[PDB]
Amino acid sequence: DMSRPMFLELGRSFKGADGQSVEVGVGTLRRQLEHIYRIAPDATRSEKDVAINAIYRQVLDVFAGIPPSYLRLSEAESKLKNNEISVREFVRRLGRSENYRKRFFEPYSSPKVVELLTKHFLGRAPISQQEISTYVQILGTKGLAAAVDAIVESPEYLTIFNEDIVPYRRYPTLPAGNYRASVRVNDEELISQSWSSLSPTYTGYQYVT
Amino acid sequence: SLGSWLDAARDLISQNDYSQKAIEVE
Amino acid sequence: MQDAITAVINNYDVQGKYLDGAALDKLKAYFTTGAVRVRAAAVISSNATTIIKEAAAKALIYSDLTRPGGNMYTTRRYAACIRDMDYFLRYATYAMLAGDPSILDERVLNGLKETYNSLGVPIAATVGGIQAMKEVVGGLVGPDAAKEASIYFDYLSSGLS
Amino acid sequence: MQDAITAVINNYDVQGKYLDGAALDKLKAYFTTGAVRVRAAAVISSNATTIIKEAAAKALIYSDLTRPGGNMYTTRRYAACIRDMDYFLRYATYAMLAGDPSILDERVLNGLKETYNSLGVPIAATVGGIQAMKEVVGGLVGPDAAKEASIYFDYLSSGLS
Amino acid sequence: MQDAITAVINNYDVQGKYLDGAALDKLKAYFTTGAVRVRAAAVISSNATTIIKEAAAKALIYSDLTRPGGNMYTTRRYAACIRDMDYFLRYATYAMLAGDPSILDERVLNGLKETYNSLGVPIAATVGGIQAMKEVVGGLVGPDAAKEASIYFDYLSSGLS
Amino acid sequence: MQDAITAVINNYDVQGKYLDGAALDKLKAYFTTGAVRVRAAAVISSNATTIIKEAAAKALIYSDLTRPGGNMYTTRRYAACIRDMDYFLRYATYAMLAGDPSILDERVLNGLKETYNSLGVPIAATVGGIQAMKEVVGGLVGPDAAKEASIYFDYLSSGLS
Amino acid sequence: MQDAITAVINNYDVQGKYLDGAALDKLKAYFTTGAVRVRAAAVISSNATTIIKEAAAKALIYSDLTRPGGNMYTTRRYAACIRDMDYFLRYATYAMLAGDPSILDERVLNGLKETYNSLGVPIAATVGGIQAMKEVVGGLVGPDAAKEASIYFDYLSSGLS
Amino acid sequence: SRYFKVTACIPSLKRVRTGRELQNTFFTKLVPYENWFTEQQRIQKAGGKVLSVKLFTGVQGANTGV
Amino acid sequence: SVLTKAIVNADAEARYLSPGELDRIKSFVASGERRLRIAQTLTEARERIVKQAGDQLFQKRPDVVSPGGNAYGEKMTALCLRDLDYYLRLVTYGIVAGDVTPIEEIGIIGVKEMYNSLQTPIPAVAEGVRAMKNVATSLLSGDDAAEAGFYFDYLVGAMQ
Amino acid sequence: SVLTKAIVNADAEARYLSPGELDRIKSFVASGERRLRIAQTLTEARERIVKQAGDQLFQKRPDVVSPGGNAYGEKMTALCLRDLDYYLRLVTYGIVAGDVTPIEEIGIIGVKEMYNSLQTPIPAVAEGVRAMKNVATSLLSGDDAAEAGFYFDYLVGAM
Amino acid sequence: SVLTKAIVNADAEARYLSPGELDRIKSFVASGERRLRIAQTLTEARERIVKQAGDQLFQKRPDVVSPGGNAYGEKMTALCLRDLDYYLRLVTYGIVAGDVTPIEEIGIIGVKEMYNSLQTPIPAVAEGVRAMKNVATSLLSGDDAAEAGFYFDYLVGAMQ
Ligand SMILES: *[C@H](C)[C@H]1/C(=C/c2[nH]c(/C=C3N=C(/C=C4\NC(=O)C(CC)=C4C)C(C)=C\3CCC(=O)O)c(CCC(=O)O)c2C)NC(=O)[C@@H]1C
Ligand SMILES: *[C@H](C)[C@H]1/C(=C/c2[nH]c(/C=C3N=C(/C=C4\NC(=O)C(CC)=C4C)C(C)=C\3CCC(=O)O)c(CCC(=O)O)c2C)NC(=O)[C@@H]1C
Ligand SMILES: *[C@H](C)[C@H]1/C(=C/c2[nH]c(/C=C3N=C(/C=C4\NC(=O)C(CC)=C4C)C(C)=C\3CCC(=O)O)c(CCC(=O)O)c2C)NC(=O)[C@@H]1C
Ligand SMILES: *[C@H](C)[C@H]1/C(=C/c2[nH]c(/C=C3N=C(/C=C4\NC(=O)C(CC)=C4C)C(C)=C\3CCC(=O)O)c(CCC(=O)O)c2C)NC(=O)[C@@H]1C
Ligand SMILES: *[C@H](C)[C@H]1/C(=C/c2[nH]c(/C=C3N=C(/C=C4\NC(=O)C(CC)=C4C)C(C)=C\3CCC(=O)O)c(CCC(=O)O)c2C)NC(=O)[C@@H]1C
Ligand SMILES: *[C@H](C)[C@H]1/C(=C/c2[nH]c(/C=C3N=C(/C=C4\NC(=O)C(CC)=C4C)C(C)=C\3CCC(=O)O)c(CCC(=O)O)c2C)NC(=O)[C@@H]1C
Ligand SMILES: *[C@H](C)[C@H]1/C(=C/c2[nH]c(/C=C3N=C(/C=C4\NC(=O)C(CC)=C4C)C(C)=C\3CCC(=O)O)c(CCC(=O)O)c2C)NC(=O)[C@@H]1C
Ligand SMILES: *[C@H](C)[C@H]1/C(=C/c2[nH]c(/C=C3N=C(/C=C4\NC(=O)C(CC)=C4C)C(C)=C\3CCC(=O)O)c(CCC(=O)O)c2C)NC(=O)[C@@H]1C
Ligand SMILES: *[C@H](C)[C@H]1/C(=C/c2[nH]c(/C=C3N=C(/C=C4\NC(=O)C(CC)=C4C)C(C)=C\3CCC(=O)O)c(CCC(=O)O)c2C)NC(=O)[C@@H]1C
Ligand SMILES: *[C@H](C)[C@H]1/C(=C/c2[nH]c(/C=C3N=C(/C=C4\NC(=O)C(CC)=C4C)C(C)=C\3CCC(=O)O)c(CCC(=O)O)c2C)NC(=O)[C@@H]1C
Repeated sequence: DMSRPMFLELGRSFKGADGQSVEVGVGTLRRQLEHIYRIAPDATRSEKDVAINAIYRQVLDVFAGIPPSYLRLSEAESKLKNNEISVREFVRRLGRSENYRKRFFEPYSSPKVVELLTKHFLGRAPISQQEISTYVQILGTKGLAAAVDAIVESPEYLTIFNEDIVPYRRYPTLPAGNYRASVRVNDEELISQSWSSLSPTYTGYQYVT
Repeated sequence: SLGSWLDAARDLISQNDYSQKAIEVE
Repeated sequence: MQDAITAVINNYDVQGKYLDGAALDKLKAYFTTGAVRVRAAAVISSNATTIIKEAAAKALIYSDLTRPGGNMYTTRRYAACIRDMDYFLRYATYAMLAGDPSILDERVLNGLKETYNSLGVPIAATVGGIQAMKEVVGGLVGPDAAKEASIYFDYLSSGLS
Repeated sequence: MQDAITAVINNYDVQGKYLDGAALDKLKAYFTTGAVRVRAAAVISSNATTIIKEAAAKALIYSDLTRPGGNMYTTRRYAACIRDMDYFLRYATYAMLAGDPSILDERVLNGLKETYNSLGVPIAATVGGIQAMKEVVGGLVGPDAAKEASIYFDYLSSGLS
Repeated sequence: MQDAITAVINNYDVQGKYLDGAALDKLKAYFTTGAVRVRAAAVISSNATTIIKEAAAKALIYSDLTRPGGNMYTTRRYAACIRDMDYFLRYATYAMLAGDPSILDERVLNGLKETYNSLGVPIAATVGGIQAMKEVVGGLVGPDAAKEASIYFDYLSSGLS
Repeated sequence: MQDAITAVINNYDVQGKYLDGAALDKLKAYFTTGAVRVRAAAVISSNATTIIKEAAAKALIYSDLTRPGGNMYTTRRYAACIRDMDYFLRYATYAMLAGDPSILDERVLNGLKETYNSLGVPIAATVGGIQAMKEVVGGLVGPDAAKEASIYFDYLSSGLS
Repeated sequence: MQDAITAVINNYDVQGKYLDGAALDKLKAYFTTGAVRVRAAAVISSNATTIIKEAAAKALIYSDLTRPGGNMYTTRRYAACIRDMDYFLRYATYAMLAGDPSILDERVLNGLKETYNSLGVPIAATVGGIQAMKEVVGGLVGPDAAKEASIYFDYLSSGLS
Repeated sequence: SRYFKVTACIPSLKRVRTGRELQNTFFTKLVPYENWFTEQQRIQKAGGKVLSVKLFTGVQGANTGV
Repeated sequence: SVLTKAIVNADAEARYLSPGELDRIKSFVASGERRLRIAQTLTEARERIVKQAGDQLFQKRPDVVSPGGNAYGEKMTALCLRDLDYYLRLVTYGIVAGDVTPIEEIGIIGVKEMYNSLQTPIPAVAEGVRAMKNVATSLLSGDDAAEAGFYFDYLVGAMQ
Repeated sequence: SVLTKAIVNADAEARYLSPGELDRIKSFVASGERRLRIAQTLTEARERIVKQAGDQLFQKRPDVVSPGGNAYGEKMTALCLRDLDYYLRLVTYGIVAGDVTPIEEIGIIGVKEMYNSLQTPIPAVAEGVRAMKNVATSLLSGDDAAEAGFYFDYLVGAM
Repeated sequence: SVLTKAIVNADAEARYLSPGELDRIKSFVASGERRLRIAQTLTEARERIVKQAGDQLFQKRPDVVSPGGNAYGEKMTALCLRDLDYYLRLVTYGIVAGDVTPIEEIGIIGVKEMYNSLQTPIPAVAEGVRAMKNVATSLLSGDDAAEAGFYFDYLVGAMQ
């Protein structure tokens, strides 16, 4: 538009409404919902306990974000608060724990077990069928614990989190298909099975009368 | 020692007896 | 997520428009409501445990659900249910402060229905429990606050159903 | 998983019924079978490698599958197939001790057909391999044990097909 | 991924055939082309940043996309677009060396359409940007190289559309 | 860790000796004691919370430690102290079943003094608390059991000091 | 970490004392300083890159360190050194707001000497760089602010040496 | 099970990181025995130096209970 | 169950069942007949056990059955008895299983959280279970009672 | 404090303080003198707050101070009052800090464990804090009272 | 906004909003009316601010408006001014929000990468923003100017 200073005219938007917003593609939320936590020895107990709670909530999928006491592991927590072990070594202990095995290994099938491993430690969906096959062969030939040890030992693990950072949800995008997959595993695949076998719920009795 | 509490607590017990009130749902 | 202030800003940014008086009026509206919301949020946080207990008594417990075979039967499932109730209450409080329901759509409502269906959690009863919480909350917060509080509870219920 | 004992318990717990004589009779039945099962399990574990070898000889090897263009052609694929065979054997043994097919459903059977279809693994041949293992196992375990062992192998085969 | 040499080998391995003269001729064909491809790849790598800049100037920038409301509006989105451009360029270079389009399908093309649709990225504009890069690349590499380079760029564009 | 049975085997394996009558006598000794130990362990587990309460009442509480400026002042520190008490009790019970003190050294005792010194936890008071628990335990378990129980408690106390 | 306000509180909590007028006076002293500190912090953040450049020019660059065989030689080492400088500046700013040196001990100072010794980073030069930053900062912040700013820089330098 | 106490110093020679990496750089830690061989290798490939190793828990040359 | 637990540990280790694990299964199947008898005894005497236990509990703690208390009122008192009956049923299931796994999933996980919402005092509940044990022990033979005691003790421990 | 919280978030994100974070510090330091006044009032009236709240508590829960009850006996009664005094001191610390960090570390984390061992009933400690709020609030101006109220409510929530 | 930031911190802690966090929200809502006025002033004077700031920037750096420089030519000079206008708009949004979150998502993330492709020098851009601050400060009241300054400073800090 003539009579209008050119710098104003170049900024104008012809589309107006019906145009994309800041929360359109990746969006603002998933960033800034990600906190790097590092435990410091000096840190106050209230600071330390927020990070410990974050470990529990990533690795055991504690949506509520505050572990129920039976889920906690206390000796490991004391060694972590003493700075005798690293956050990485605490995460390794959690996976070798029995609560891990009952909630995540025993109900699932091995290919789903692997998906849950990468999600729980690593923050992402499995990258490839070749990645799935290696971990499945570990589970079948050696423990659940040996598979837990492999991911934490993995180079990916060591680049993104090293020893100090608590794992976080990261939606990569570097490999192909991983951004979609990691959205589906972190945002839609809420856990949908019961860990316990006993006292199955009857379908009826939906309404409360 | 909680001395101030010790004298105030007995003062409170002497002034009023709790052993009859009974809980009130309110 | 988005809040009321950011929602105005975002609408103007897609237009590329600087903020104008009409936009400013919407922002002004939020700022008057704000003080009330803060007070309401503190009330809810302090009485959160009570709110859940009352709501469960009103809808969930003394029912077939608690009796054997019911989803809320077994201590593990009872505890899970009150855990979920607490989540919903906390997020509703966040939404009320924000003045926008977006947060509910993002974290609370995502995949919830499908998960519930696979679990066998009964949606209707859950909705009933949310509505029960709303009534209890309404009393605590007081009438002016209650209207604002109600919309977020209603938003959750509609999403779940 | 759920074992035979827990399966009975579960049925009564959803009813809310205390355990009754009829229930007790089912439990009693399992307890007599139990000793046989333990003996069978030890036999299978000691002869596991042999069982797989014999079953492969009967069905998988000396075949088109092993020859070029077949799904068990290449060392990598051959090794994967014998790994699967070992898993089936191990889980069947677990099921036989448990007296329940549940473990098979929960870990082995769930999503297997779909995985196989994407991989291009031939289900029919796999089933054949399971049936071959059963026959070999039957011999080793002895007749009383064999009947119990057979049902779990059959359960796997039916699931896969 | 798979390259021209490996593609021949794989085709003979499924047949189980030893390598024959006809196969050798295909391999020989790649080996003559190879030297040219290496030179082209080095050119692209050195001028990569410039190639992207020129292509953006030709198609993406000074447009409605950059103007407010457009998907390339905001620094975050602008940066993401030029990041994707860089990926396409890098992978096309890899494909040209390899002499095979397979790597593009495995690493770039798989899931791209669906991802873009969820994001709201406009495919047509992206394709336009790829075509722009091809033209710029064609100039830098020189004519002999350009023909080889073009096919991989075209393969990407067709996949996206 | 190591138990009584394994400790004997441990010693014979370094010698390379097959199990001998003298070795068998040590094993025999353990097997007679075993029944008593199992009974004692069940008693301790059932009364564990009470044992800790009584021991704290005897030594820790109503003291300068609990008063401000003391290591058991603040809820956080009080809770940590009773958690440590529970650990000592649980490990002593494990040792008593095992019939070996090794487990105490491996899990509780190693590094404890140094940790306590850096924290400023008073060792003498801790020892006092362990001794108090022993006395309480002695009563519950009964005399025969008490002798066995006492040595493990004494082992902890000596380690700390 | 600890701030001035919390430091007073902590000292009274170990005594068990309720807050008294003398304590209140120390708290009041911080509150008057606070406004000035906030202004200083904003100045530093805006001019941070400049501060580091000036300080490096004064001490680190045009020296033997930058010349081959020096610790700051190679781009990787140069970049690491200016990264460390930025850390020191950022933490000093945090300490100045807090009014307490504790955060410096907890995060910056702890383990730094040992790490530096293994790396081969020269402490004296680092200290020199910190002192240079202080002078530059002093100018920007203005005199009243500078006194407060100086103590935290000095605290870092003493810790490192 | 046996456990090692290990001190190491690790440099970042491939990249320069803005976030505070001091905890990663100098890390005394307790390592299960079965993990140590992998963890030693990892430190060596990074071009870290292993300052100290001590066996915290477990007995040297024990045939059982290991 | 004993069986379930053994299998589950083996699966995680990806191993066939150990000789020791097999032996423990053998022992359990031998003990099974005895276990079934113990369970049957308690089932028959259930109404009596609950009633006697209830009385002891109310005597020990007046408060629960008082206006302030949770148990106050007929409906509430019935519910408190219903709870005791539930815990007894769990214990019987435990005895036949040979493990607390059945008990634990149905009754001990989340128990604190459930009772805290209800505002029922957990220590009182524990007392009721202790009471039930005393009654149950009297009905059982001495050897049987010891076996039964362990399962009762576990409950009491968990509800604390 | 407010300061600590702001700095900690910044350090984690490895950044200088945001304009928002700076603004919150400015607001807080302006409020400082008022906060100190609120704390001083409560400190002065400490003995009264504890005692009057104590009396209300014993009326509300006669049982605790009854031969059956846990709190029964003068020594026990003193301890219950001592506890109330401790909690009141904590509240004042919170007010001056402008956040709960001090309160939380000293009095709420691990609190569930400690009282449960003692067998003191927590579903009643909260009531004692509520009681204390009512008394304390009556000695404060309306604006001051509201500020003080938040901290009291937090305690009740945390238990 | 202030609100968004507070909620996000609470979510991470998995807690209801703290008394201190609630107080921060209260302060923001009180300040809001003043903030709106400050933003309106800048909006009205926008055309002048951009123009004056441009001139100062070009005086500070002749090079950008020179044949070598990126800004050289009419179209390019307009674009450089357009960018300054964009940043001013963002600052106004920031002032009303009470936080830089709006500013940061639209303008500071990926800014380095965008400018590097364009080949525009980042330090010059920062100078232009500094220039804009000086013009804006003169129009604003001293108290208002300080508030506005912080947001301007953040931009300068983010891209330098
Ligand atoms: C540029 C020519 C066009 C454009 C691009 C654009 N892309 C995104 C976001 C994403 N881009 C990808 C794509 C890929 N990831 C891969 O692995 C591959 C194959 C190697 C590609 C090509 C992904 C996954 C994302 C999302 C995650 C991320 O940001 O990393 C955006 C931004 C969306 C956002 O909200 O940030 C844009 C703008 N869009 C245009 O306008 C151009 C036409
Ligand atoms: C209680 C009798 C005395 C007491 C105890 C006390 N301990 C700590 C802190 C720690 N306690 C330990 C000890 C252990 N952790 C373990 O895993 C084991 C072996 C199984 C033990 C015995 C540890 C490691 C810590 C430090 C870190 C942590 O909290 O886990 C404290 C708390 C000190 C603090 O402020 O953190 C206390 C109070 N102190 C007394 O007053 C009693 C005499
Ligand atoms: C209570 C009113 C009703 C009820 C709840 C209930 N939920 C579960 C199990 C789950 N609850 C969830 C829900 C969420 N997970 C999330 O990530 C989110 C959103 C972010 C929510 C709200 C999930 C995923 C589970 C599964 C695993 C888990 O417990 O973490 C149960 C238990 C189901 C089971 O069989 O274990 C119950 C009982 N059910 C009712 O009957 C009430 C009407
Ligand atoms: C000769 C050096 C040794 C030897 C050979 C031997 N092999 C078999 C059986 C098989 N060999 C293979 C191997 C391959 N399949 C592949 O895909 C590849 C890579 C391209 C190889 C090398 C297979 C699949 C079989 C199984 C049978 C089949 O062909 O279908 C046998 C018979 C095994 C038996 O015990 O019956 C033998 C004897 N054995 C020796 O003693 C030599 C040292
Ligand atoms: C052998 C009789 C037949 C055969 C097998 C075969 N399987 C795969 C690949 C997979 N097999 C499975 C199955 C399981 N994994 C488990 O953990 C379990 C439960 C314990 C089972 C039963 C899975 C999941 C895979 C995929 C990943 C993996 O390899 O672990 C292959 C490989 C095919 C490929 O190209 O990848 C083969 C060959 N196929 C035959 O030819 C036989 C008839
Ligand atoms: C010339 C092509 C361009 C140019 C160069 C320039 N450099 C400096 C100052 C320094 N340059 C270096 C660089 C290096 N140190 C190393 O370790 C390596 C890798 C082996 C390099 C490349 C260093 C360290 C300095 C700082 C001074 C010093 O060396 O002690 C300047 C001086 C400007 C200043 O000091 O501000 C200049 C001019 N400048 C241009 O514009 C040309 C395009
Ligand atoms: C600059 C004034 C001097 C200089 C610095 C220098 N430092 C390193 C390497 C590291 N620096 C640190 C220091 C810190 N990391 C932290 O987390 C903190 C506290 C917040 C500090 C202060 C660390 C840990 C490293 C190692 C890994 C890393 O990059 O962070 C180097 C590089 C040495 C090497 O070879 O790796 C240098 C050059 N050296 C000088 O000569 C200047 C005087
Ligand atoms: C009796 C020893 C104590 C007591 C009990 C009591 N319970 C309730 C209410 C409920 N109790 C349960 C408990 C369970 N549900 C389960 O699935 C299990 C495990 C199998 C248990 C034990 C439930 C679900 C309820 C809620 C009501 C319902 O059944 O739907 C009350 C009533 C409290 C109320 O207000 O409803 C009481 C009194 N209370 C005591 O004080 C005794 C010490
Ligand atoms: C009053 C609300 C209830 C009550 C009181 C009561 N308290 C105790 C004993 C203790 N109180 C504490 C608690 C604290 N110590 C701390 O460091 C803090 C945080 C600052 C607190 C809150 C301590 C350590 C004790 C234990 C003994 C001691 O003080 O040394 C008792 C005695 C416990 C007993 O069982 O004898 C009592 C009775 N009782 C009630 O019923 C009221 C609800
Ligand atoms: C002026 C201070 C400096 C300058 C600017 C300059 N910019 C361009 C081109 C573009 N600038 C942008 C910037 C933005 N897009 C956004 O989303 C935001 C945040 C809201 C900004 C600030 C964009 C997208 C472009 C690309 C062209 C387009 O808008 O479509 C140019 C011209 C391009 C060129 O390189 O020739 C210039 C000159 N240049 C300077 O050196 C000044 C210091």
